[PDB]
Amino acid sequence: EPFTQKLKIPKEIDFEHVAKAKFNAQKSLSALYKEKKTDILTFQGDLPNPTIRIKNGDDFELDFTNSLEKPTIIHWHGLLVPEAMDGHPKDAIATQMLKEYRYKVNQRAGTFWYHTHPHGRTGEEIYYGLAGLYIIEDDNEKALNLPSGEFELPLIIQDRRFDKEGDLIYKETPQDNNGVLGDVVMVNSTVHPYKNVKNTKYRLRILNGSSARTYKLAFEGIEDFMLIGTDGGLLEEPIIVKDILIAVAERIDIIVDFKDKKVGESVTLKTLGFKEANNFVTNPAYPDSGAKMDIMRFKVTELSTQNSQIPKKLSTIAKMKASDASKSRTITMEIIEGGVWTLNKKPYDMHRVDEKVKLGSTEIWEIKNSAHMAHPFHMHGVHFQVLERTSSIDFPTDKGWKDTVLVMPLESVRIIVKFTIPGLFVHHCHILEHEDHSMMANFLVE
Ligand SMILES: [Cu+2]
Ligand SMILES: [Cu+2]
Ligand SMILES: [Cu+2]
Ligand SMILES: [Cu+2]
Repeated sequence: EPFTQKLKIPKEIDFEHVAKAKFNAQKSLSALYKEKKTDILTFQGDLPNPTIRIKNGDDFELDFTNSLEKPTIIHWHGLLVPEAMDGHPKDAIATQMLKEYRYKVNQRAGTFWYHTHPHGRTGEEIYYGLAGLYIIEDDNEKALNLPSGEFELPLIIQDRRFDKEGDLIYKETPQDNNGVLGDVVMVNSTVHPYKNVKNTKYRLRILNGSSARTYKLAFEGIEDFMLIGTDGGLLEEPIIVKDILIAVAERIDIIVDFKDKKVGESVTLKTLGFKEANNFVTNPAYPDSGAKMDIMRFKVTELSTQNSQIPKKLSTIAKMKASDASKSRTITMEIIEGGVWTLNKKPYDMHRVDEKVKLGSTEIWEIKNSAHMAHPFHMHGVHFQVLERTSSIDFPTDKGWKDTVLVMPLESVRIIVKFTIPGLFVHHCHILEHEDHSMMANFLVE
């Protein structure tokens, strides 16, 4: 039943209305598909999990309780917080324990998210539900007067596999240790959804929260859309694009325009495929990285007089220079034998320091990849800029602040990063199955 069900909109935990929130990671049931209540994991009882929303400079406070069978912890993905609140895998809290998160937001507006991060089990916990979105606001962005209220939409894209009953299926074959691809696409935990829209501008806040699938998103119905932000918030100026690549854990802030749409018409969000991301052979039962897949439909149901007008200066981004760095280092992304995914040919030791870095310095990290697969590389505790790629695929998201960057097979991506927060952090591929099977490491800011 294509585009039968209405898109679910997450409740907001807005830190202008909430001083301290409560999350409790617990077993739940929802009918994601086939009217089958399937076992899921939630933070406050249902899916989608709530969108946190906070101004820069406000105090974030959240009491997290773990009612789950095994230890876990929440990582606030893209946030610049003290290591003790970052949700390092070594800080997982046991069943029936409490962690009190407290930090002062101190970073520019942008589109972030949050998920649990237990060592070896992150792919599973996110697959069964423990993720949501986090939005930081600031005065710059507010003064832009971008489409807001009913015209800003969170979109969490996750591909899934369901059985005949309607229950969820995670890993099935050995090839799935290389990444779980799915044949059903959910947005905001809704299978094949539809959104009733007006024929004006909509700001879409897009997170790829899948296990593995890299999406090449296009809208069949409109001619253009506008890239205005990445992981780290607004670009300097909009970029007109016809399609857009987004890997796991990456975030995009686009503007779409329905002004030429007649009532009764539709625009369909879909992925055009990206066969180049994967040179292994995926589980045959499920479509591969090149698959064309419909994702959701926006139904144009009402005419609108809204004239908002997207500014041409969005923000300023000081473009860091290669000479500003005082050290270069190389991270190799390979598969070593036994099918263990690694960085620098080492499996993750939770207790070992793989890179030691001076607090307040600027470094060039060169990320070199092997032939087998594209990898989304993420670092905690930092935002970085993309100095350069060697492959030729056009990545307009390079033009913005980033925390996760897609590294193509045999590509070298060379990023530049200033370390502002001390402590032990992790860097890793964010393909969840690879991270779970050891593609992870620690760096120490000192
Ligand atoms: Cu993450
Ligand atoms: Cu992270
Ligand atoms: Cu990977
Ligand atoms: Cu992480």
